Amino acid sequence: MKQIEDKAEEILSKLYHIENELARIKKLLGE
Amino acid sequence: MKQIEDKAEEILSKLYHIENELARIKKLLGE
Amino acid sequence: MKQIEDKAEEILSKLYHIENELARIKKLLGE
Amino acid sequence: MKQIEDKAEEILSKLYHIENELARIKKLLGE
Ligand SMILES: [Cl-]
Ligand SMILES: [Cl-]
Repeated sequence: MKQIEDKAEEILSKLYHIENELARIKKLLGE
Repeated sequence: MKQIEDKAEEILSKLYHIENELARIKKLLGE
Repeated sequence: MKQIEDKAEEILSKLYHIENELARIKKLLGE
Repeated sequence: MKQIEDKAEEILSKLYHIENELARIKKLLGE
């Protein structure tokens, strides 16, 4: 459970990374 | 635990957003 | 909990979708 | 529950794979 929250956090932190990599690809293609 | 269900919701919702990003990308590539 | 498993399943099913959309973009760019 | 922790692991691992896809993409775009 405290380990669950650690894994939740890693999961969110990967999910913002991915959002953000994707946002930068969309920006580039749209240039 | 509904804290854990809460987190799963928050997860999916991020994944929905990610899928919208990729729908924009795919259009910009004419898919 | 049975609802947790439902949300897990949706989460996996979005994650394979995303993997797969991404695999098809990589294929296209690499052509 | 370690079934739930198990699932979270399986989640992250998919997200790692997704990040590898996007590293290939980004290179193909010369980022
Ligand atoms: Cl939901
Ligand atoms: Cl892990």
